[PDB]
Amino acid sequence: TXPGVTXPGV
DNA sequence: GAAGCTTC
DNA sequence: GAAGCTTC
Repeated sequence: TXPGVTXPGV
């Protein structure tokens, strides 16, 4: 997830 | 070494 | 079913 906690996605 | 899925 | 990286 995030940054932070890619995206989602990529 | 963990805690955190939504682009197709 | 990848799969893109960070904040702790």
